[PDB]
Amino acid sequence: YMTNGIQAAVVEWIRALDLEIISLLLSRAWPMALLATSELRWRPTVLTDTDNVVRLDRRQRLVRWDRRPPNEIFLDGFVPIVTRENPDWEETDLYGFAKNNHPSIFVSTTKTQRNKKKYVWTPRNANRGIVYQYEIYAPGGVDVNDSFSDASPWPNQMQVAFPGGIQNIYIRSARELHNGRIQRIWINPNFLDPGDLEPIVSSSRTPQVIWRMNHPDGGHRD
Ligand SMILES: NC(=O)c1ccc[n+]([C@@H]2O[C@H](COP(=O)([O-])OP(=O)(O)OC[C@H]3O[C@@H](n4cnc5c(N)ncnc54)[C@H](O)[C@@H]3O)[C@@H](O)[C@H]2O)c1
Repeated sequence: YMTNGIQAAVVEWIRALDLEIISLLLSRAWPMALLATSELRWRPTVLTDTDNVVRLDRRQRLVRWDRRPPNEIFLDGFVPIVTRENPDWEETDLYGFAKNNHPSIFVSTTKTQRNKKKYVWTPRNANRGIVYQYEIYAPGGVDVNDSFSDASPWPNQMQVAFPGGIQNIYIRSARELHNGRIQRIWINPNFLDPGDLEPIVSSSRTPQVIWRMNHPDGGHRD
């Protein structure tokens, strides 16, 4: 099948490499028992979504929970923790990323479960402090559950991994939560719109704000 692969990556050395080389780095540490049953499943250009409707990869609504504010995220995109050119095998492994998540080349996201009224996997401390729920509409990425199947360590997370990061042009919006209570919905003006996307999930009470570089209210964190 055809896949955009690492089109969303912000790290330059991952962006330059061939998909077979990046695929090797993700799968090289997999045990023989895992290799027998599992395959490295990149999200295809046309995929079956969580509500069993066939959509393009860029129309699958992904989400990333993060405590960093819009002034970081809409400026730089999502940069992974490990960006160096010669990482360890633990830092490039998809299975260890899925199982443990120690500092790695991947940026984790979760799929919108559209069969359950746009539910997403929520971390336990989402309602503590200042937290942002970033809305992502990106190409490529590695589907974790499709890859490992029954051997997927935490399938409730519904992970789509992005080795080398996610560019800021694929992030549409961000819901600013203060102790699990919505304050604002940030709008990314540099979002490359693929068309046919549903409206941003918002009440009449919640004020929507268009972001710019060094926004006055756009750098709130713990
Ligand atoms: N982020 C999500 O919404 C999401 C989605 C699905 C699964 N998970 C799982 O939940 C757990 C938590 O993941 P996570 O996303 O918080 O882990 P992470 O490695 O992305 O980051 C851990 C901490 O580092 C910060 N951080 C990340 N990249 C940074 C950078 N470049 N510079 C500075 N700080 C940076 C994050 O804000 C966070 O506080 C993992 O097991 C992950 O697999 C998370």
